[PDB]
Amino acid sequence: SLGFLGAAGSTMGAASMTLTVQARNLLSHWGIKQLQARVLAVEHYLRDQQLLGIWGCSGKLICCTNVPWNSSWSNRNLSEIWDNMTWLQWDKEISNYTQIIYGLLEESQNQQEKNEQDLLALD
Amino acid sequence: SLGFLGAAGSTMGAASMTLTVQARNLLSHWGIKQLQARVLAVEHYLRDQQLLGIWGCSGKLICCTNVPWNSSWSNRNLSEIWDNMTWLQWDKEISNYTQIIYGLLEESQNQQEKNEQDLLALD
Amino acid sequence: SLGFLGAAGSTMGAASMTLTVQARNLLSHWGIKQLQARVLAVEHYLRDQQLLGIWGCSGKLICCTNVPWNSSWSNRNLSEIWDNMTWLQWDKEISNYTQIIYGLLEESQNQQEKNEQDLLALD
Amino acid sequence: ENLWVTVYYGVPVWKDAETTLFCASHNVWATHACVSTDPNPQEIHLENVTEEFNMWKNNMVEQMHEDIISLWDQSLKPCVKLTPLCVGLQCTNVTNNITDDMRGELKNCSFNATTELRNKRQKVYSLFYRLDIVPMVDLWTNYRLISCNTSAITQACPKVSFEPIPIHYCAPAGFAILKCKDKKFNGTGPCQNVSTVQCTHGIKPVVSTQLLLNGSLAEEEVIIRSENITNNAKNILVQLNTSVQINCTRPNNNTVKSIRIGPGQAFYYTGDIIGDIRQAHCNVSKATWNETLGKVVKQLRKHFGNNTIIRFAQSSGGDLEVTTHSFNCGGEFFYCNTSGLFNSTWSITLPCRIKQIINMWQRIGQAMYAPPIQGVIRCVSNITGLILTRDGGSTTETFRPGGGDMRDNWRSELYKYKVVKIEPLGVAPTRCKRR
Amino acid sequence: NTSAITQACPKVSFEPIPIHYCAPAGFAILKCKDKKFNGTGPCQNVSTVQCTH
Ligand SMILES: *[C@@H]1O[C@H](CO)[C@@H](O[C@@H]2O[C@H](CO)[C@@H](O[C@@H]3O[C@H](CO[C@H]4O[C@H](CO)[C@@H](O)[C@H](O)[C@@H]4O)[C@@H](O)[C@H](O[C@H]4O[C@H](CO)[C@@H](O)[C@H](O)[C@@H]4O)[C@@H]3O)[C@H](O)[C@H]2NC(C)=O)[C@H](O)[C@H]1NC(C)=O
Ligand SMILES: *[C@@H]1O[C@H](CO)[C@@H](O[C@@H]2O[C@H](CO)[C@@H](O)[C@H](O)[C@H]2NC(C)=O)[C@H](O)[C@H]1NC(C)=O
Ligand SMILES: *[C@@H]1O[C@H](CO)[C@@H](O[C@@H]2O[C@H](CO)[C@@H](O)[C@H](O)[C@H]2NC(C)=O)[C@H](O)[C@H]1NC(C)=O
Ligand SMILES: *[C@@H]1O[C@H](CO)[C@@H](O[C@@H]2O[C@H](CO)[C@@H](O)[C@H](O)[C@H]2NC(C)=O)[C@H](O)[C@H]1NC(C)=O
Ligand SMILES: *[C@@H]1O[C@H](CO)[C@@H](O)[C@H](O)[C@H]1NC(C)=O
Ligand SMILES: *[C@@H]1O[C@H](CO)[C@@H](O)[C@H](O)[C@H]1NC(C)=O
Ligand SMILES: *[C@@H]1O[C@H](CO)[C@@H](O)[C@H](O)[C@H]1NC(C)=O
Ligand SMILES: *[C@@H]1O[C@H](CO)[C@@H](O)[C@H](O)[C@H]1NC(C)=O
Ligand SMILES: *[C@@H]1O[C@H](CO)[C@@H](O)[C@H](O)[C@H]1NC(C)=O
Ligand SMILES: *[C@@H]1O[C@H](CO)[C@@H](O)[C@H](O)[C@H]1NC(C)=O
Ligand SMILES: *[C@@H]1O[C@H](CO)[C@@H](O)[C@H](O)[C@H]1NC(C)=O
Ligand SMILES: *[C@@H]1O[C@H](CO)[C@@H](O)[C@H](O)[C@H]1NC(C)=O
Ligand SMILES: *[C@@H]1O[C@H](CO)[C@@H](O)[C@H](O)[C@H]1NC(C)=O
Ligand SMILES: *[C@@H]1O[C@H](CO)[C@@H](O)[C@H](O)[C@H]1NC(C)=O
Ligand SMILES: *[C@@H]1O[C@H](CO)[C@@H](O)[C@H](O)[C@H]1NC(C)=O
Ligand SMILES: *[C@@H]1O[C@H](CO)[C@@H](O)[C@H](O)[C@H]1NC(C)=O
Ligand SMILES: *[C@@H]1O[C@H](CO)[C@@H](O)[C@H](O)[C@H]1NC(C)=O
Ligand SMILES: *[C@@H]1O[C@H](CO)[C@@H](O)[C@H](O)[C@H]1NC(C)=O
Ligand SMILES: *[C@@H]1O[C@H](CO)[C@@H](O)[C@H](O)[C@H]1NC(C)=O
Ligand SMILES: *[C@@H]1O[C@H](CO)[C@@H](O)[C@H](O)[C@H]1NC(C)=O
Ligand SMILES: *[C@@H]1O[C@H](CO)[C@@H](O)[C@H](O)[C@H]1NC(C)=O
Ligand SMILES: *[C@@H]1O[C@H](CO)[C@@H](O)[C@H](O)[C@H]1NC(C)=O
Repeated sequence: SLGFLGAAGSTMGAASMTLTVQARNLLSHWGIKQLQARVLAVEHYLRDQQLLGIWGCSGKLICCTNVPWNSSWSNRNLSEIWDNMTWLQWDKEISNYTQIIYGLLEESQNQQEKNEQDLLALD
Repeated sequence: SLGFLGAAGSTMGAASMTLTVQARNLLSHWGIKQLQARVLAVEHYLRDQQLLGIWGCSGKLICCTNVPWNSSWSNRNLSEIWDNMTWLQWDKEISNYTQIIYGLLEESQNQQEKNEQDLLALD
Repeated sequence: SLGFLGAAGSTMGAASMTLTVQARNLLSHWGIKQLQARVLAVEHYLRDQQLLGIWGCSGKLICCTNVPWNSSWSNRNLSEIWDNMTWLQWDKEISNYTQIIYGLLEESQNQQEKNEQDLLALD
Repeated sequence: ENLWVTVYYGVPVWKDAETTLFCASHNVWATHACVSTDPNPQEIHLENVTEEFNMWKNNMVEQMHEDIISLWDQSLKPCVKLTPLCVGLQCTNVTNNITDDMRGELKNCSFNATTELRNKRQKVYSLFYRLDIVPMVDLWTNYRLISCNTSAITQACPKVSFEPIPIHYCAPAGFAILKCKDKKFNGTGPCQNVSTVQCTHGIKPVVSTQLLLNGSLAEEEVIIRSENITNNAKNILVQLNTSVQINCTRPNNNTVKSIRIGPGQAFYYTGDIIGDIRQAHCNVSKATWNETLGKVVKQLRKHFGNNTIIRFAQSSGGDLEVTTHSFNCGGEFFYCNTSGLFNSTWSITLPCRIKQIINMWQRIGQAMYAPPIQGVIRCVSNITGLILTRDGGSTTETFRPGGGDMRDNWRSELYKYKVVKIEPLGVAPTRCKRR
Repeated sequence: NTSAITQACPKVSFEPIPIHYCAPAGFAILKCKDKKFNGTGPCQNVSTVQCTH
C-alpha cells in the first residue's frame, strides 16, 4: 500500500510483503533513445527472469532453496537481519558475495534437476 | 485446428480448448516503425506473463486459483456461462470487475506464498 | 566449466550437465542495426520460453513429459544416443521429426492441463 | 541456526546508474520528440531512506545539455540559409532621432540580394546592429556580416518559438528518479527526506548567463552551491528564496519587411523603426536587489568568515556572450550590462545590446540569424538564482558574475534529482528450505 | 515563386505496386466478407487475417 519502493526504508521483514508493489514497475533521431531505453528495460527484466529460471525459482517471488547459509557471508542472526535492517543495508553488507551465492544456487538446481529426472525414471 | 481465432465465436467451453493456438501467435526511418511494433508486441507479452507470475500462474494456460467468485461480478450459473456464451460476451460482461479480480488474485498469491514459506520452515 | 560451447563435441550425456552454461549466454544506421540485433535475440528467447511453457516445461532446463518415443523417429538405444554420440549428430538425425514431436508435446500438455483442472475441481 | 538462502524478487533496493532518459511534455522543444506527460504526480516519500547526492556528477545534466543542443540543431536545420546574403553592405548612419547611447549602434545598410530567379537581383535596405556587421574595404561597400568569414548563417524558421517550455525527463521502466526534498540542501552529500518519482517536475530549458531566469526558488533561505568553494576556478550557483523581478524591454516599434532570396526561400529584416530610437534596457528594483545581495553575502560569510568584507564587481572581460547577461526575450537576444547590479561592498536600469547573428554555444562553425520581431518587446521575468565566480585574489573576497557554460544553468535545476537502477533480486538467510 | 522544384529520378517508376498491410504480433486484422456492406455497422461474417490484400 506504500507504492513503488515505499518499503525501501522499512525493515527487511516488512519490505518482504511488498514485492508485488514494485515488481509490476519493472516493465512499465529521438526515436532511438526511447526505443533503446525500452529494449534495455526488457533485457534487464529478462536477465533477472532467466536467472530465476536457472535457480528453479521461475514464477515465484519468495523462492526457498537448498543452499545453506555458511555464516561467513554475514554472521548476523535472523532477528537483526529481518527486524533491525533494511534491504539497502543488507545488499551493501553482502554485495561482495552475491556472485558466490548465485553460483551455488545454479549448482544446486543442476543437481536437483538430475535428481528429479532420476526419481522420475523409476517405475 | 480451427485457426488463430477460429474459436472466437464458439462457446467458452469450446474455445478454452484452443488456448495454445492463440498463445503461439502472440510473439510472431522505417526501421523505427518496425522496431517499435516489435518492441510493443514484446512489452505486451511480458506484461501478461509478469501478471501471471504475480498470481502464481506462470507456465500455465488454465490456472486454478483460490479466489472465490463473487455473485456480484456475474450471477450467471456455471452451465449458462460455459455452454451458452462466447468469450467476447463474457469479456464485455466482466469488464468492469476485471481490475478488482486482478487485485484479489495478487493478494491471494501474496498470502499463499508466505504460507508456503512457513510450511517449508517447519523442521 | 568447459565454456559456452565447450561441451559441443562431448557426448549427449556429458553435455547435459552444462545446460546452464549455454542458457545463461542467450540474452547477453547503427542504432537500428543494434536494436534489430537486440530485438531479434529477445524474440528468439521468448519464442523458446513460450514454447517450453506451452509444453508445461516453464522454468526448467530438463523436462520430462508423457509423450512416448516413437521408434520411427529414431530406433537407436540409450547406449547409442547418450554415449557414443553428440548433440549435433542427434540434431542432424532429429530434423524431419522435430515438428511432429513439438505438436505431440503441445497436445500432451493440453490434455494434462484439462486433467489437472478436472482433478482439482473434485471436492 | 541452520539458515538457508532464500531468493527474493522485487526487493526495494537500487544502485547508482547512468541510463538514457526520455523527455515528456511551433517550438524548438517537445515538437514530436517528447512523450505526452502522465498527469498523475505519483511521488512516493521514502521514510528513513538517506541517499547521497552529488549535483556535479549528475549525468542528467549531460543528457539535458545534449538534448537541448540536438533539438536546437534539428529545429534550425530545415530552415532558410543566408549564404546568398554574404555580400558587402553599403552602410550609413540611421537618419531617425538617435539618443546619446545609440550613436553608431544601429546602421542603415543596403545590398544587392538575390531574388526568386537566379538571373535577377534586387536592392534591399535594412537596419543592422553594429554588432552584426564588421568593416570591410571594397568598391561601393563599407561592411559585411560578422559571421560570413567563419561559417554559414542560417535563418531561424519563422513562427518557430524559442520560448522555453517545461520539459520532464522521465526514466524507463526498471529505473527510478529519486528527489531530495530537503530544505536548504547543500547540493551534495546525504539527503534524509528522499522520495521516489517517475520523473521531474518540468524543467524549462531557459538559456541565460550570469543571472538565472525563470527557475526554481529556495524553500526558505538563499543556498550557495559550489563543487569546491575553496577553489576559485569553480562557479558558485546561488539559489534565491525569493524572486527578483526584472523587466526587460526594447521600446522601438520595428517595421519588419521580407524578401525572397531563392525558390521557396525568405529573408526577414528590419525595414524601419517607428518612433525614436532608444537603447534596450532592463529595470531591476533597487530595494529588492539590495536585499537580495544582503542575503547572498549573509550566506557567503558562513564559508568565507563572519568578519570578512564581501565585494561585488562586474565581469573581468572576454566575449560579449559571457561578459554580459545574455537572454531570450520575445524571440530577440538581449546582452545586458550587469555592472549596475554587482558594484558594491558589504530602480536600477541596465543598458542592453541586441544582436541578431549569434552563436548559441562556445562551439565555432555554426551561426544563426534571429529574425527581427515586429513591434515593441517587453518581458517580465523572475531572477531565481545567480552564477558567481570568486576572484583569485589577503582578505576581502571579490565576486563577479560568472560565465555561460550552460551546465550551470541546468544544475540550478536537476540538483535534487538522481537516477538509480532498480535491482529486484536479492538473497537473505531464512529458515525456509525446499522439501 | 513559392516552392522548390525537384526533378523526379528518371529511374524510379511511379507505377502503383500492390501493398499488403500487416499487423504486428499481438494484433490481428479482421476482414468483413458481407456482400453489399455499406462501410459501417455490424458485419455478420468476419474472418481474421495477418495481412491485407
Ligand atoms: C519567463 O517567463 C515569462 C512567462 O512566465 C516569459 O514571458 C512570456 O514570454 C512569452 C514569449 O515571449 C510571451 O508570449 C507572447 O505574448 C505576446 C502578447 O500576448 C498578449 O496577447 C495575447 C493575445 O492573444 C494574450 O493571449 C496574452 O495573454 C497577452 O495578453 C504574444 O503576442 C506572443 O505571440 C506572438 O509571438 C509568438 C512568438 O513565439 C508567436 O508564436 C505568435 O504567433 C505571435 O506572433 C506570445 O504569445 C508571454 O506573454 C510572456 N509572459 C508575460 C507574463 O509577459 C519570459 O519571457 C520568460 N523569460 C525567459 C528569459 O525565458
Ligand atoms: C456456430 O453456430 C452453429 C450453430 O448456429 C454451430 O454449429 C452447430 O450448432 C449446433 C447447435 O445445437 C450444435 O449442436 C452442433 O454441434 C454445431 N455444429 C458443429 C459442427 O459443432 C457452430 O459450431 C458454431 N461455430 C463455432 C465456431 O463454434
Ligand atoms: C535608409 O536609407 C534609405 C535610402 O536612403 C532610406 O529610404 C529612402 O528614404 C527616403 C526618405 O528619406 C524615401 O524618399 C525613399 O523613397 C526611400 N528609398 C528607399 C529605396 O526605400 C531609408 O528611409 C533609410 N532609413 C532610415 C531609418 O534612415
Ligand atoms: C558595462 O558598463 C560599465 C560601466 O559603463 C563598463 O565599465 C567601464 O569599462 C571601461 C572599459 O574600458 C572602463 O574604462 C571604464 O572605466 C569602466 N567604467 C566604470 C564605471 O567602471 C563595462 O565595460 C561595460 N561592460 C560591457 C560588457 O559592456
Ligand atoms: C521509519 O521509521 C519509523 C521508526 O519509528 C517507523 O515507525 C516507520 O514505519 C519507518 N518507515 C517505513 C516506511 O518503514
Ligand atoms: C543477535 O545478535 C546480537 C549481537 O549481534 C544480539 O544482541 C542479539 O540478542 C541476537 N539475537 C538473537 C535472537 O539471537
Ligand atoms: C462481493 O462483493 C461485495 C461488494 O459489496 C462485498 O460486500 C462482498 O463481501 C464480496 N464477496 C466476496 C465473497 O468476495
Ligand atoms: C442457469 O440460468 C438460466 C437462466 O435462464 C436457467 O434457465 C438455467 O436453467 C440455469 N441453469 C442451472 C444449471 O442452474
Ligand atoms: C460498466 O460501467 C458503466 C458505467 O457507465 C456502465 O454503463 C456499464 O454498463 C457497466 N458494465 C457492466 C458490464 O456492468
Ligand atoms: C573428446 O574425446 C576424448 C576421447 O577421444 C574425450 O576424452 C574428451 O573428453 C572429449 N572431449 C570433450 C570436450 O567431450
Ligand atoms: C510412429 O510413426 C509412424 C510414422 O509412419 C506412424 O505410422 C506410427 O503410427 C507412429 N507410432 C506411434 C506409436 O505413434
Ligand atoms: C544399441 O544398438 C547397437 C547397434 O549396433 C548395439 O550394438 C548395442 O549393443 C545396443 N545397445 C543396447 C544396450 O542394447
Ligand atoms: C528428411 O527428408 C529429406 C527429404 O529429401 C531426406 O533426404 C532426409 O534424409 C530426411 N532426414 C532424415 C533424418 O531422415
Ligand atoms: C555616424 O555616427 C557616428 C557616431 O560616433 C559618428 O562618429 C559618425 O561621424 C556619423 N557619421 C555620419 C555620416 O553622420
Ligand atoms: C575572420 O575569421 C578569422 C578566423 O576565424 C578570425 O580570426 C578573424 O578575426 C575574423 N575576422 C574579423 C574581422 O573578425
Ligand atoms: C515569479 O514569482 C512569483 C512569486 O509569487 C510567481 O507567482 C510568478 O509566477 C513567477 N514568475 C515567473 C515568470 O516565473
Ligand atoms: C556543502 O557545500 C560546501 C560548499 O557550499 C562544501 O564545502 C561541503 O563539502 C559540502 N558538503 C557538506 C556535507 O557540507
Ligand atoms: C579545493 O581546492 C583546493 C585548491 O587548493 C584543494 O586544495 C582542495 O583539496 C579542494 N577540495 C576539494 C574537496 O576538492
Ligand atoms: C525603467 O525605469 C525608467 C526610470 O526612468 C523608466 O522611465 C522606464 O520606463 C522603465 N522601464 C521599464 C521597462 O520598466
Ligand atoms: C543597501 O545597500 C547599501 C550598500 O552600501 C547597504 O549599506 C545597505 O545596508 C543596504 N540596505 C538594505 C539591504 O536595506
Ligand atoms: C560603483 O559605484 C560607485 C559609487 O559607489 C561609482 O562611483 C562607480 O562608478 C560604480 N561602478 C560601476 C562599474 O558602475
Ligand atoms: C507600430 O506602428 C504601426 C504603424 O502602423 C502600428 O500599427 C503598430 O501598432 C505599432 N506598434 C507598436 C507596438 O507601437
